[PDB]
Amino acid sequence: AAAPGKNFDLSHWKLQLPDANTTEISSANLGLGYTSQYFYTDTDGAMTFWAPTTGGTTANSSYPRSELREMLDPSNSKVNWGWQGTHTMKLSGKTVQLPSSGKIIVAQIHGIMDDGTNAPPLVKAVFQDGQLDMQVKQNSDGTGSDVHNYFTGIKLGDLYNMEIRVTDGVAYVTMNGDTRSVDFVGKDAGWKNLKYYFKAGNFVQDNTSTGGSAIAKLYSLSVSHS
Ligand SMILES: O=C(O)[C@@H]1O[C@@H](O[C@H]2[C@H](O)[C@H](O)[C@H](O)O[C@H]2C(=O)O)[C@@H](O)[C@@H](O)[C@@H]1O
Repeated sequence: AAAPGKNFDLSHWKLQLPDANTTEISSANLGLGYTSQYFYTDTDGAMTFWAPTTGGTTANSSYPRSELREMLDPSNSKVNWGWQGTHTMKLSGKTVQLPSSGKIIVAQIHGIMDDGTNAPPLVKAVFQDGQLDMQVKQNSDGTGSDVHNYFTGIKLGDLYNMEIRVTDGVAYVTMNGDTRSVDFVGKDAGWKNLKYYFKAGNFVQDNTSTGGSAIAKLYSLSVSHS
């Protein structure tokens, strides 16, 4: 019954919560065994993220989350990685319960300005009962639309194996050994002006009062920069 920080390497993740005040838990406190209604180890050992649709939201989102936010430097969220080189997150997990909207985001690459100011998400792994859509943003200024990458057949409760990789300004998005790519720096050179961090957890795409809540699980989670 050990807390997730004992089962996963959370030394370079902080946790963002869907409580009224959108509390954050540090890497160190995750390692010490932080657990709550929003974040816990289930009977199957999974790191489990729960968030209600009525939860608190961050300053630039309509939606609540129980979600890890990568910290290259666990003591400074303004230290983030760039477009050049290779940057890889791998995970395995499942979504157990959806809100009324039937949509959550279970993994991301998020952009950020050099000064820590918000920038657009780059990759969003959107889960629905029957499909994961690994969406890649076109433009670094947040305008335009997203490039969709549909992986159909993935159901509620099914185990997915996922990888999101950036190598030299190209995003490679993988679900169960099936990989698609989007050259994001090639769509917009402006992406070279931004930095990036991974996210993984449960970002609930429903903020309605009667929308219920969602549960997402992870069985493995690793990040590498090379
Ligand atoms: O809505 C936003 O601005 C959020 O930005 C990111 O989280 C940042 C936010 O300021 C949050 O309250 C806390 O201070 O962490 C910040 C960070 O880690 O950069 C982003 O991860 C997401 O929560 C949302 O887009």
